[PDB]
Amino acid sequence: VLGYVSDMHTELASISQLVIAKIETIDNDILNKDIVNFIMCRSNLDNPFISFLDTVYTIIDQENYQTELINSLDDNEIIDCIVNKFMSFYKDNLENIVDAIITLKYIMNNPDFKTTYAEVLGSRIADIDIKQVIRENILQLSNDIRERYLG
Repeated sequence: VLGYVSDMHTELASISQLVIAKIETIDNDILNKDIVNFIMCRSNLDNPFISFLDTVYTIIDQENYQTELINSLDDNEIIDCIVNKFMSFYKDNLENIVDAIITLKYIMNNPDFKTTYAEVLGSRIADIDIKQVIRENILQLSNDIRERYLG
């Protein structure tokens, strides 16, 4: 659309390499604000991890389906989803963390659920510390995403 030179295999390889090259230059508090902003559809694509997330979101390409699905959920089901996905931030699996962030973005794409839950999500994301889990796992996760979603 705007800003991919080549295919998504190249894009994922290249952006995952940029994340590993730059993740030490990004302060944790700034990383977490950038994650919140991505979830709320105010991406800063200059943060390579947020460019990674945006690329993965685009590759998955399920925004319309997940919107319809999330519309069918009640508040109890959404609370369950939020609590379930949030715990990934405290664990050592990056794939789950990336899934959590993207799921939260889908949920914040629903204006009722954004109104109810955006403040608490912003407050709790501020307390996470995921830089080591990104470092340790991003290259592999890039390969796993290529294998699963691309040709």
